[PDB]
Amino acid sequence: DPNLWTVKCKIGEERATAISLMRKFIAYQFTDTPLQIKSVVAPEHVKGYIYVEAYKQTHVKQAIEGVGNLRLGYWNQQMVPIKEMTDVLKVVKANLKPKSWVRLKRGIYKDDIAQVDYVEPSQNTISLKMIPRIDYDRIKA
Amino acid sequence: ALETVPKDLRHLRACLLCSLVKTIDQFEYDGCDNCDAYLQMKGNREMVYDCTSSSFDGIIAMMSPEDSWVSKWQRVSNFKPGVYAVSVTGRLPQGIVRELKSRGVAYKSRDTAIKT
Ligand SMILES: [Zn+2]
Repeated sequence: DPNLWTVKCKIGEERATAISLMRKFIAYQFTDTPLQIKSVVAPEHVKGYIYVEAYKQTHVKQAIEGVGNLRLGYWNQQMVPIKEMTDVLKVVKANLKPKSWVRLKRGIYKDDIAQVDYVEPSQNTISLKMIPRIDYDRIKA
Repeated sequence: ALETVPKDLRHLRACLLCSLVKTIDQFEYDGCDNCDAYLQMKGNREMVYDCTSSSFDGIIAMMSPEDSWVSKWQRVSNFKPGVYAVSVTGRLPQGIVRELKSRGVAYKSRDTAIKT
């Protein structure tokens, strides 16, 4: 079975790296220097490095040449045991379902639990249930 | 191919049968490639929001399903190369899942993730 290798990357750039790698593979697949990589895993919970699937280290070493993003993680290629080939795909509870409880960060109701009512298919705004906390304009000027 | 690769990161959905992650423009224009005759997705937007759901996490660069352990674990070996996911939360209504079994299409839950 193929092996899964690890390569360092920048913090906050994981989907961009994935799409760039996909574009590079699609653009250099009918040439004399194809890429032998099988697949790359970029979990959402992790942020700071990405994974890559390949048999030998030379494959990914020669496959990440020229890219300016993976330059940092180029002089070291760590190998993980075979037991870690199934925990990476695990996800602990996406996270968008009506009639569920969610919390807020900005606004005035900071660090408070709320409840979802309706979701707009436009993916721009979403309703929310919460009890008001204002003073009803009696203390403020 | 260049038609399955996502164009813009913003506004991206994912299917529930084969977990095909692409951009909304491609879904409206091209639609589900691995399952089109049995889904009838090309040429409309309502069905896209009906079946596909944006509630999904995880991205994988599938390129050789025939020779890959991840494809075997996810049961996507008989699909075309593309950008898939590992956990798509959702369930089709009780009006489209019925005809899939009648036409010889096994409906399985791709939400491999655990709950609590
Ligand atoms: Zn699908």
